[PDB]
Amino acid sequence: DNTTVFTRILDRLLDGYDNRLRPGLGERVTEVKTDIFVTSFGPVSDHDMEYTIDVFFRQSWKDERLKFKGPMTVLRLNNLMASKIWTPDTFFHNGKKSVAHNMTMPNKLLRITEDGTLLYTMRLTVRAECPMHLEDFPMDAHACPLKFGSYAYTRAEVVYEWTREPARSVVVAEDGSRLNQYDLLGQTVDSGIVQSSTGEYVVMTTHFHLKRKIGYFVIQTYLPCIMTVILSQVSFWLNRESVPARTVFGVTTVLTMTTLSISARNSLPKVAYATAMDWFIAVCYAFVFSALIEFATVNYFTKRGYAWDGKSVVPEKKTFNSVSKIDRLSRIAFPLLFGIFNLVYWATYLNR
Amino acid sequence: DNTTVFTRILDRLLDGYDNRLRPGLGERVTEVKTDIFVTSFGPVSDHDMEYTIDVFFRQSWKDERLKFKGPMTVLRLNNLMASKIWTPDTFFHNGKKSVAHNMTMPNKLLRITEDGTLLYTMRLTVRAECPMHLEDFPMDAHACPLKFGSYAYTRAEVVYEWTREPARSVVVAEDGSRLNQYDLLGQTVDSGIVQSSTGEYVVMTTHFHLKRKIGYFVIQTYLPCIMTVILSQVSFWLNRESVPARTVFGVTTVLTMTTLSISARNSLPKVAYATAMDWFIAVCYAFVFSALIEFATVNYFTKRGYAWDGKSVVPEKKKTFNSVSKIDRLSRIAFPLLFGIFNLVYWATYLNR
Amino acid sequence: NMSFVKETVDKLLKGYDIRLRPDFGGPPVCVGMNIDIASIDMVSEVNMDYTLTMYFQQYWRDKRLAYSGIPLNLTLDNRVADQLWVPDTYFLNDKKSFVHGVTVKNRMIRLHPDGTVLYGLRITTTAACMMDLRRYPLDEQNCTLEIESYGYTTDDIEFYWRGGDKAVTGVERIELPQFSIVEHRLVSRNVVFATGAYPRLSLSFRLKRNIGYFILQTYMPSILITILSWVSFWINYDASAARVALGITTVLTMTTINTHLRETLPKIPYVKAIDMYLMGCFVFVFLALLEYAFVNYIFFGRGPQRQKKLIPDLTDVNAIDRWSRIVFPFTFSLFNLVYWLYYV
Amino acid sequence: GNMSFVKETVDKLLKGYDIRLRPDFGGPPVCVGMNIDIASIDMVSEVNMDYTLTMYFQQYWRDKRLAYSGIPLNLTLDNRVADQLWVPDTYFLNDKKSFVHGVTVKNRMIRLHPDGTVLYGLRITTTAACMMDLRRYPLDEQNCTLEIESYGYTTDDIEFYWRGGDKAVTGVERIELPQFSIVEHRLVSRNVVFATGAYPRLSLSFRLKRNIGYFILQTYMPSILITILSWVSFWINYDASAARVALGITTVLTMTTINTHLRETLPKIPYVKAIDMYLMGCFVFVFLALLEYAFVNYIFFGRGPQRQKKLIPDLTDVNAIDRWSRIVFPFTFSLFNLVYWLYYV
Amino acid sequence: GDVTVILNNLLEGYDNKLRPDIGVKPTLIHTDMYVNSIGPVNAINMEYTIDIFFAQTWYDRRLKFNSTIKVLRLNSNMVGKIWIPDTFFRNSKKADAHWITTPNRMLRIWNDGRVLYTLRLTIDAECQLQLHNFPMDEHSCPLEFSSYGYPREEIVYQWKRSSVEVGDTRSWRLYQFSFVGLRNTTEVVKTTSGDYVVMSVYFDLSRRMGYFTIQTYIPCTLIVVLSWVSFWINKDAVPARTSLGITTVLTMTTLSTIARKSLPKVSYVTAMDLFVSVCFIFVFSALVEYGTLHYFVSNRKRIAKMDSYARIFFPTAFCLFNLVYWVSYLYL
Ligand SMILES: *[C@@H]1O[C@H](CO)[C@@H](O[C@@H]2O[C@H](CO)[C@@H](O[C@@H]3O[C@H](CO[C@H]4O[C@H](CO[C@H]5O[C@H](CO)[C@@H](O)[C@H](O)[C@@H]5O[C@H]5O[C@H](CO)[C@@H](O)[C@H](O)[C@@H]5O)[C@@H](O)[C@H](O[C@H]5O[C@H](CO)[C@@H](O)[C@H](O)[C@@H]5O)[C@@H]4O)[C@@H](O)[C@H](O[C@H]4O[C@H](CO)[C@@H](O)[C@H](O)[C@@H]4O[C@H]4O[C@H](CO)[C@@H](O)[C@H](O)[C@@H]4O[C@H]4O[C@H](CO)[C@@H](O)[C@H](O)[C@@H]4O)[C@@H]3O)[C@H](O)[C@H]2NC(C)=O)[C@H](O)[C@H]1NC(C)=O
Ligand SMILES: CCCCC/C=C/C/C=C/C/C=C/C/C=C/CCCC(=O)O[C@H](COC(=O)CCCCCCCCCCCCCCCCC)COP(=O)(O)O[C@@H]1[C@H](O)[C@H](O)[C@@H](OP(=O)(O)O)[C@H](OP(=O)(O)O)[C@H]1O
Ligand SMILES: CCCCC/C=C/C/C=C/C/C=C\C/C=C/CCCC(=O)O[C@H](COC(=O)CCCCCCCCCCCCCCCCC)COP(=O)(O)O[C@@H]1[C@H](O)[C@H](O)[C@@H](OP(=O)(O)O)[C@H](OP(=O)(O)O)[C@H]1O
Ligand SMILES: CCCCCCCC/C=C/CCCCCCCC(=O)O[C@H](COC(=O)CCCCCCCCCCCCCCC)COP(=O)(O)OC[C@@H](O)CO
Ligand SMILES: CCCCCCCCCC
Ligand SMILES: [Cl-]
Ligand SMILES: [Cl-]
Ligand SMILES: [Cl-]
Repeated sequence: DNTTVFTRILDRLLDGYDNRLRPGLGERVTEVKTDIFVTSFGPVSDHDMEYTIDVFFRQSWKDERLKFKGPMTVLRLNNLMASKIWTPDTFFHNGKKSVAHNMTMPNKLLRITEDGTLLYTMRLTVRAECPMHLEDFPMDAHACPLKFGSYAYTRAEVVYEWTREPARSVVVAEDGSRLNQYDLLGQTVDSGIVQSSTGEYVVMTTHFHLKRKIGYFVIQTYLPCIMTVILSQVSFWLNRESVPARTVFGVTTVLTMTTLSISARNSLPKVAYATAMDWFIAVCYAFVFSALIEFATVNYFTKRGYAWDGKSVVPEKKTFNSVSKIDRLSRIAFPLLFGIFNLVYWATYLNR
Repeated sequence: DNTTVFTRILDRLLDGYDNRLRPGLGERVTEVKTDIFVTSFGPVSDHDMEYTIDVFFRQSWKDERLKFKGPMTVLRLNNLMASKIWTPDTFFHNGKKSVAHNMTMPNKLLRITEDGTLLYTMRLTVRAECPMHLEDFPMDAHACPLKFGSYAYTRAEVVYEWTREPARSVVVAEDGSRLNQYDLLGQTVDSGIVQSSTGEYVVMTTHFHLKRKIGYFVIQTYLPCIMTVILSQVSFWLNRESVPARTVFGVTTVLTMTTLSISARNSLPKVAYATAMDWFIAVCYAFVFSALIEFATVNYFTKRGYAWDGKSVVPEKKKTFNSVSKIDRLSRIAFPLLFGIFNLVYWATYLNR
Repeated sequence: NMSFVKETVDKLLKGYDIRLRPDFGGPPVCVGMNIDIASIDMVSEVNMDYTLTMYFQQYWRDKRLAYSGIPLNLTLDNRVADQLWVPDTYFLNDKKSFVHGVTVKNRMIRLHPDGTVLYGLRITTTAACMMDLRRYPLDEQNCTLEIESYGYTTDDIEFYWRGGDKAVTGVERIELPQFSIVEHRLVSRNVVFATGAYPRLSLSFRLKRNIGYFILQTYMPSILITILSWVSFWINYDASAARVALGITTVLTMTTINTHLRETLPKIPYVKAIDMYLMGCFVFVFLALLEYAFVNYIFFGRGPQRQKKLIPDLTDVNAIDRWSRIVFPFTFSLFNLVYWLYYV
Repeated sequence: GNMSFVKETVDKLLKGYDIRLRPDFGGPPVCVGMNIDIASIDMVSEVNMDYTLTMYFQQYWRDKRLAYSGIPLNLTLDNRVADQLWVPDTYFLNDKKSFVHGVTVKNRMIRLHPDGTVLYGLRITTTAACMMDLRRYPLDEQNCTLEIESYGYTTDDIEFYWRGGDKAVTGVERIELPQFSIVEHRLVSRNVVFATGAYPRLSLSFRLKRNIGYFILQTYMPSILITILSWVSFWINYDASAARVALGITTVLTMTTINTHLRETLPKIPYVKAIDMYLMGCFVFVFLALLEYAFVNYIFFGRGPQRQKKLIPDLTDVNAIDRWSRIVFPFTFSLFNLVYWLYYV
Repeated sequence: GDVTVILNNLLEGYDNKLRPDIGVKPTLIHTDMYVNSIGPVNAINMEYTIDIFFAQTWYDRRLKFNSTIKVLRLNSNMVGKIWIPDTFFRNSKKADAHWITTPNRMLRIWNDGRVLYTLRLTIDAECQLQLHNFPMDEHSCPLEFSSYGYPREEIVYQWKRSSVEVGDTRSWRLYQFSFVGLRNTTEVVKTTSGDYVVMSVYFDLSRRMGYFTIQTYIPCTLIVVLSWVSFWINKDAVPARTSLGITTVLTMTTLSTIARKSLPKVSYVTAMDLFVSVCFIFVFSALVEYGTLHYFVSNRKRIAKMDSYARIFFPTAFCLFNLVYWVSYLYL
């Protein structure tokens, strides 16, 4: 048959081949050209401080032992042949539990050119650590890294390079975005050397720049807190003799702010420093507490336990209580100070 | 080399060896001596009615096919040798999902003595069923079993035995305890026979006796309920004309008891019967509700809508004033006394046993 | 005669090169595909994916596996699939998948006299599905499964749906608790990557969400507290404690409902339809409370001034209460009409 | 360094190699040196009582069967050759779940040297049990250890030692945890008897100190603020019963809810923690404030007509009792806070 | 040994790729099952766990041998050497065999070529639940299996006598359900591959109502009684009765939200939803009754005696509703 020629070629290539030895062992440095096609940038987990990414990871090198002459210029072979030859032992330095997909078959391809050039591509899902600083949360930006290199071979044996110019060697698919509360602004690419106990190794690095979206936390945390502050300040417009009503205002607003403060930190990890949202919630709590203390101060100076009746008349300075000066000043002071605080906060943090 | 003699001995032992056949096939019964070293008694899961245990499980038997003579009395071989010879097919009858540890290499050892005695040990994490009767929860005790035996070989082919006396053949490490809300009182060891449609099999059984610790539930459930009952009873000491205050007392106490009752049945599985804590919560709810009905009955007999002015003296029996309710004065004594009596009876009944 | 079949199979497997596809240097090999859907489960908005169980069957021709003298379609033990070439099919949007393996690997290989091969697998796959929740819970979603060859380009392999539109079956029998499958589609095309062009098949479903659960769970309680907030308009103006407590309880209940409703979803940055409805209800109850506050102010903080000196008129609490009684239900009904007309 | 010569040398080395036997079978024990590079510590869990650890674990030992002359360089071989050589049966005793990373290939390293020395490296993520004493939680310090041991080989067969002494373990100073700070790490070598023999044991222990800022933001400050809120009742008139009762009841319920919510996110341990004691003290304070209001209300209404017919602070005037409480409650709370924070810090 | 040579002779020239009687007649498999336990029923995911010992018997002429030994009893080692049926469970979401300490498999071969093959299995099987009558609902959950590759012309299954056995059900992990009984059936199903013999076992389960009685019904009834308590309070105490009404309404809303957490997000009304809705209607009616009483007595100026009528009407109506509901659901 016509396929017996290729069987003979493949048998000749693997005759005497030793996959335990890299190409050019003891003669030259094996050079591997790598690049990445991100099919989808997975979701970011703030609690675990990590992210997921799905990639076509492809490498290319030269093996003089695998050159041939035949009717075809390039052999596109079954992926099991990749187990019969030497391949680089690339690994992700900051990688957590990762997956090499093998449904239905191993998601790999190997192609051999007549001059001995090997191309080797494989589909991966990588979970990688992204250490985050959350001082400016929920208005923070991050540069999540992705580092890879050889596990066993030092720089004197294996060196990595980008296939094309480094900016163009990491390509993100247009529709490949699984981010919910982040925007992928872009990426930067670099390479370097890392020392360790075993030796010096080449490391290839990418940094993806992410910007958090603020809408969810605006709806979830900021708006309820602002409404609670306004609800607390509403009590200044009631008559001073309605003690139970204003007490109910104060206690309910304080409890609402306490519950919001407790529930606002559920998403994040248990960091030891205060975020921007913590400062906002603390200031709102101070405002509602101040409103309750203002009511207590007003009540301390109330003399008569009965409110004004709709028939009599109050002479100016059966007598009646006068409207509190503290309330009349608070109606102006509290909203104005809250507005000034909001201006300062949203000016300093959004334009940071 | 000096090690060539051992290679020759090992090749000679495996030459013609058939691992498909048990030792002594068609001649006698294969006797396996077993024992267990519990490195740590794992946590107990009430929701799944299971428990975890980490063990060195080790077995010993005799195989005349592996007799040898050489400079060494005992060969301590790699775990990969075990796959080349017959070993018992022991399995746990009540096991759910166990693990054989592989890091860094398969955690097994095989030792061969010159007379042909085989010692075979492995490290396992066994998850086993522990059916529980939660009637006396959180003051209940359990006897969690661990049963194992051969899967394929009947009593006429393989029989299990304990290496030492049965009490001393299951050894728990002193520092190896991972129990949060239980105390391991002890263990009982036994052996017996089980019958199936395929034949009779030998079963080796252990029973670990566990007793629950009540401190967490005392801090979590009992104390809030008692304080809620006391808070409800506090309402009797206010004047009868403070209708909104006493209504707030009753409503808040009732809702707190409802929330406590709802949140109590979260640690346990969704069993269809009532536990002791359910009875305690029910009685406390009854007390709180009775306090609210007491306030309603008191308010039914209040005539004047205003309280005492603070200056006028009431007649011994002008402006009249409501007298202090007799129902309040008698309830102040009645409610705490009956609650204390109930607490005495409940705690004595459920702790004396 | 079992010996003849054994010799035939041994002859077929002898000298078979698994590394080479059928017609390695020749034209591309055509692979037909069909699917039998067994179940769809766990359509998760939090994870943005869905689980799918199926019988996935592939059909092709291998001249090397042709035999004669046995008028039968030889069904063989599935382990022989390890010794034959099969397509390197894969799913791009799959995240986690496996082949069921009890009692044995649920795999089928069947040969025919003319070298035709039928290869079936039982696969459970968790496929990604990005959802647009702007119209949630009145939203329709499109969820797809991509099928592609990894190593073989269009010069080496070709995919087609076996049976045309009937290539996928069992969709009508699927039942989801929260969705109804209104339509499914089959597409065949090509996709170009830097390594070349590859064939692609695509199986898409359109899912429509059921609304009864949210009516029972979310909308009716919100309407109930909104109606309850209007009871304050019938209470006497001087009973400040009762009206204030009613308004505060309604406002806090609405806020708690909104928060606990939004907490069971992904942290999306945009507003949903149900968020709009809950915000409207919050505005209504807040306006009721502010209406009582305005009534109390206009009475107490302005009665002495009016006495010293001397839409409805802004000087009578009864007029304001009657106006609120008339206007609040009407405006709420109008808001409901507009909201339900827009989103349906 | 012709590749054919290297292939011949490797084939000669692996010809007649008995993987079943250790390097000095029947001879003295083989010494195995160990060292670790800690990449990260991920999830210190109080609920599960374990911690996750990613590391590069390297072992060093001499095997005379693998000595080779000729080629003057160290042969870094493909990791699959590890399946054809003898390696130690090292394992971790307190491990619950572990795996070797396997992308793109099995992250394993085999390096041979001319004198028969072998360097064997793995990248391991391991979850290890750590039983934590939470009596002083969240002001607690924990000790978490990794116990390395030989399974099948006794002290007559294998000996362990920390290669490089105290410099064996590296990268601890670079670790950053959100809730904990690593104060110290220690290395120990020991022997352990198991009734099948005495085995060598290495132990890598870390000491972790918890960070207090999260709990100050989350737990202590709300409780202090609620306790301060409860004192507002003393500034309201005795006759305003509804307001004072609502204030006290609200504070009591809030304290109870905070305590339950805090305790529902931790293991069901039987003993009392420091945070539990603090919250119980705050609960006692707010309960005493509510009881103070109940007492003054009773003293006025129930026992006023009797004294009218008849005709520490003085327990006859409610105003005196309120004035006394206004001073005593903050002072007692400050004293309690001082005692608590001096004891637990 | 004699057994060693017997096994070597049996395996000589043996092709495990070919079923016995290939091209001659269908292979008849006799199936047997012992249920160790039926695990929990997960209503959210609509599945249940089951642990079984599964045994299959069939004749293979290639394994005939003549000797004084009547039976060869073998462990898992030789399972991979001979032909084995490719039985699989049709409605299995997830299944697994047991592998500790060794594979839990057993093989036995007779002189006449009869092979018995047994293994231990843990299966998660989907069970579609109709929760209209929840928590008074009963279900019939199936477990189906068949050959994956061999249609009815090649493999046929048969049940034997007293096929399905169950141990002591007291140790089972059924909390919310009680095991009523079981039954077996066999049928033929047509697929694109051909016609296959499907063998099914149905287990009948009935829900136990104690947990939901403790959790949902009693709190709702108690809150309804709490709402009734308002009728005896004086009509002048506006804040107290308003507080009672609003607190009852909010508590009923919270209980309604909590009650459905156990169920899946079904789009139809269950019995529990009906009960909770009626309780909500009752408390809302009580609050509206007080509202209209307050408006008529004071704000405007038989109507004044509305509390006396309500005290009789509300409890009697609630008792009638409870009687009708329980009689309709439990019996009819
Ligand atoms: C995608 O990629 C995936 C990974 O990259 C891939 O998954 C892997 O696929 C392979 C092949 O399909 C699977 O291998 C099969 O596994 C069977 C056992 O399976 C279960 O057990 C494994 C772990 O198995 C080890 O542990 C058990 C005990 O726990 C031992 O019994 C095993 O021998 C084996 O041994 C070691 O490990 C122990 C602890 O781990 C050590 O203590 C011990 O010392 C050993 O070192 C689990 O991982 C499995 O989990 C998964 O899979 C199921 C589905 O099946 C999932 O539901 C689940 O969630 C998990 O994901 C599972 O629990 C093996 O029995 C099997 O090998 C037999 O058959 C083949 C032929 O098919 C033979 O070639 C082979 O030699 C084996 O046969 C002999 O032994 C059997 C049993 O005794 C005999 O019946 C038989 O006749 C034969 O006897 C002959 O040879 C013997 C040789 O020693 C001789 O001694 C005898 O005397 C006799 O002559 C096969 O290896 C593998 O499990 C998958 N998973 C992994 C993680 O690798 C997946 O398929 C890919 N997908 C696709 C679509 O491509
Ligand atoms: C980050 C949040 C910031 C929020 C924004 C801040 C906002 C801050 C600003 C808000 C507005 C502030 C206004 C305060 C200024 C007061 C001057 C005007 C009133 C004034 O003079 O105050 C006095 C007492 O003085 C105080 O103790 C009053 C002084 C103490 C005031 C304490 C206020 C408590 C709240 C402050 C903030 C919080 C404090 C607590 C801090 C802790 C929590 C954070 C009370 O004045 P009055 O109007 O209440 O009472 C009159 C007055 O007593 C007359 O003398 C009396 O008549 P005569 O007896 O005949 O003389 C009237 O009786 P009749 O009814 O019979 O006619 C009374 O009705
Ligand atoms: C799980 C175990 C729980 C155990 C709970 C604790 C269990 C142990 C607790 C025991 C309860 C404590 C003490 C029992 C009470 C003693 C009965 C005293 C009856 C009695 O004398 O009370 C009467 C009538 O009351 C009834 O007919 C109706 C009286 C009904 C009886 C009291 C009901 C108390 C609430 C019971 C709720 C029970 C609810 C059960 C629900 C089911 C739970 C399973 C009202 O006495 P009063 O002092 O309130 O009113 C007087 C009275 O009406 C005078 O006749 C009237 O003077 P005149 O009109 O001149 O004759 C006064 O007017 P002035 O203000 O102008 O001076 C009134 O002020
Ligand atoms: C949020 C609420 C805050 C309220 C706080 C208010 C502050 C005042 C309370 C301080 C409590 C101090 C902590 C209590 C102790 C912590 C709980 C505890 O561990 O006690 C165990 C025994 O309990 C037991 O017998 C359980 C039985 C004792 C039950 C205690 C409640 C007594 C109720 C009496 C009725 C009075 C009615 C009066 C009404 C007028 C100790 O056993 P032992 O070491 O051997 O381990 C064996 C194994 O069972 C685990 O303990
Ligand atoms: C099949 C859809 C049933 C939806 C029921 C909705 C009931 C709403 C009651 C207010
Ligand atoms: Cl995201
Ligand atoms: Cl425990
Ligand atoms: Cl169940």
